[PDB]
Amino acid sequence: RIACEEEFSD
Amino acid sequence: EFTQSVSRLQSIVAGLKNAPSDQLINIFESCVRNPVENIMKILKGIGETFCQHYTQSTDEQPGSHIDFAVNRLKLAEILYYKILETVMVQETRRLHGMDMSVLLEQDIFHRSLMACCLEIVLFAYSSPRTFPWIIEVLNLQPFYFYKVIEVVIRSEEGLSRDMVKHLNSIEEQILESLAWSHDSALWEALQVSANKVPTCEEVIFRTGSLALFYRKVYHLASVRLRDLCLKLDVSNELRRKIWTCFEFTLVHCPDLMKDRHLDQLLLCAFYIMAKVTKEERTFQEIMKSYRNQPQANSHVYRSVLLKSEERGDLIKFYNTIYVGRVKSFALKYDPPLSPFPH
Repeated sequence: RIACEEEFSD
Repeated sequence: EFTQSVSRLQSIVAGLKNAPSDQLINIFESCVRNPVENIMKILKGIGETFCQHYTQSTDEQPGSHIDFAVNRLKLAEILYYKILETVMVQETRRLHGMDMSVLLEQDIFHRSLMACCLEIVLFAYSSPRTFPWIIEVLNLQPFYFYKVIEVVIRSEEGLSRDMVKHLNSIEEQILESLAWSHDSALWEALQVSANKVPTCEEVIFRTGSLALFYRKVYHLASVRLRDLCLKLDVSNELRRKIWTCFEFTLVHCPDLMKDRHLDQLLLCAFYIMAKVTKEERTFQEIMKSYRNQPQANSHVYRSVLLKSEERGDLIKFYNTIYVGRVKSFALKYDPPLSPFPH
């Protein structure tokens, strides 16, 4: 599906 | 000994009073309905409310002395009457000799000029009462307020480049959030117009409050998209695809913007359309390249509305809300596209 499993920096 | 800000202000208001000038009084008396007493009543009411909120302390803001408040009010009242004069002298109706009773009886215009005047006075002193303190204290709708900002910039060439930057800046706060409030009157304006959001072609290339708000919203979004597109090195014909997805979000899923930020809807489109494109870019790249833009701050991708309440992240918002409502539209580009302004 269109999506992302990317987290992010703090 | 005074700051460049306070010195410009001090020299803008010199020789002027907290009262209408005899040039303005004559323009008022030319009208069928003389607006001077309504104008003084609005100023006295705005005056009392400003000093009541300035004087009393809240958790947010400690309260200051009345003596500083009265000075700040007098300078804002002097700005009000000087700017009202330049506006009224230069309105086409004045110049054609036609009565100006209707223009001068709009309460919303006078309240929002007095509030911008106060914002000018407070910014110049680097007041802790950061916008939108003054419009919240005065019960002024961003959606109605933001329109006087452009007039003031045009109606007082004495303003410093820094002041015009601040006024453009708070204009952009209203167009990116603030006017997309659950309590904003743009929702009421949309309702009286059958909930039909104006498209880029219908405003950039009908006329009215919704149109020139969308006019302004589109051109801010336009400017911001070119900038993320140049920092991320992506194409200039993909650029028209994410604008068309952005327009779709605004026109066909207007609710997504309620209690949200335009950037949130701008970046979510960028990732979707790029991923649907071969020109894949990912959120960390998008967020880090956006991190550079002037209005970009932590909160806009680390605190995003989910249900109204719970708050999350840009990616949680993309997957939980944005992809369901926008995926169907994005897949078509794996079709008509919208004209990009300028």
